[PDB]
Amino acid sequence: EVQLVESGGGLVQPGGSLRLSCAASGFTISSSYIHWVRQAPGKGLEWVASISSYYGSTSYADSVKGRFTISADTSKNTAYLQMNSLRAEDTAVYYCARSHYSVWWGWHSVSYYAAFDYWGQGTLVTVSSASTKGPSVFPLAPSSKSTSGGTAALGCLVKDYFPEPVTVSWNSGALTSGVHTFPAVLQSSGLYSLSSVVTVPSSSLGTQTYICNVNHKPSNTKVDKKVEPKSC
Amino acid sequence: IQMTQSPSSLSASVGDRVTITCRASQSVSSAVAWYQQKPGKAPKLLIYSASSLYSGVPSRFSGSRSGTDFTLTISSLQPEDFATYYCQQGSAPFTFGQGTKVEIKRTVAAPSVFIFPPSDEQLKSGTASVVCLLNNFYPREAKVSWYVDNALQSGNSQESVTEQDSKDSTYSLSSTLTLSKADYEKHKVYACEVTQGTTSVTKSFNRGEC
Ligand SMILES: [Cl-]
Ligand SMILES: [Cl-]
Ligand SMILES: [Cl-]
Ligand SMILES: [Cl-]
Ligand SMILES: [Cl-]
Ligand code: NA
Repeated sequence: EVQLVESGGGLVQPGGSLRLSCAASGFTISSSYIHWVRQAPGKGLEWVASISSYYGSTSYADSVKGRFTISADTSKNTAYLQMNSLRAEDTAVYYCARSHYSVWWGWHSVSYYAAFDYWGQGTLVTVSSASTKGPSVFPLAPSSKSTSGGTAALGCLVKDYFPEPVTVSWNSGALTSGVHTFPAVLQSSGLYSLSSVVTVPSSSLGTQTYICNVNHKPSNTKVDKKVEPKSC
Repeated sequence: IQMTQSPSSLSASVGDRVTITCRASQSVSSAVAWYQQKPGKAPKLLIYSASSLYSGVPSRFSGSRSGTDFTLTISSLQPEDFATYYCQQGSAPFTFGQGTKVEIKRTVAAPSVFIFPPSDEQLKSGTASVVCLLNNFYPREAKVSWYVDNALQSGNSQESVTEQDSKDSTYSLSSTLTLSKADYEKHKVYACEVTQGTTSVTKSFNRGEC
């Protein structure tokens, strides 16, 4: 029943500002310390900030002091992390988390140890001056003449988009067996590209319909593409 | 007050005993936590207070302390256990360890290999993307070579590898070769060669085909 849902990530020009939200459900935020923890792409975990609305106490990773402001609204059972003067070093997936040790005693001079038991889903904060570009989506058509493992393969190539992320889905979520969506790769152009593939019975090539559904929430664009054998 | 984690990466087989160690620079009481992170997902708490198993966490996980050294132990590795594991100290400033990538070791697995010509829609753009798919193989390292009219291609392809499958511990890999529409249109035979051990497979197509 306990859930932590984030919001407010996305692209931001260097030096600009973003506000991240953390909506808690299934527990009161005053009974807890709420923390933010970020992860730069490919690097490890770094604690950023913490708040307890009950004590009115906030604490900041030195790496952000003064530029970040972490706050909470009890009426809304929600925590916020407002970020000002963002730098490239600030690009990361930001997570909110609840410390497992509740503010149990109502006495004030009590330091609590931190272990994070409930986490948000993570939102990406990207600090670049590049423009948002939506993806082009191209079929990866099978051949009945190129069968590998008794089965056939088909795909969607999702090319030249920024920023990440892109969600791919097949036949409106009705096909999940055999699907591999690849991690995105960053082209020399500075644009991203990935592809998503699915293995299917060799017989079903002409008989079945395969539509890939590509979602690029950063550009508010969703593309559906039917995949067919070339058939000239 | 820093947290040195060790080793940085390890491979071990299903059921092997895995031990990750964390080194605190000063004394952090017993307030140390352990997390399992699957790629791009939020970390999951495993151990808090250095020794206490978080509810829901399988019994195969345990934590222990010996002085300034906290260790996480997986008594018999499971294929769904590939992840990156982090130690964290529980007192301020809550430093995290460096991470320990746990990759799983299994039998050699042959890739199923497919090749895909570029689409006509992409051709109206002036660029051709040829994609070579290696499906459900192990180990991760495989030699993929591109040929265009039997000329080896270099410098114009990009690889992407999936994460390990959570039941069979295999990978899948994509190779994307990018060319000008003019370049693609002046050559006939496209081929992707996969080498693994003492077996090479080459998959191909001719531009004029159906
Ligand atoms: Cl508690
Ligand atoms: Cl498109
Ligand atoms: Cl090893
Ligand atoms: Cl940290
Ligand atoms: Cl052909
Ligand atoms: Na992406």
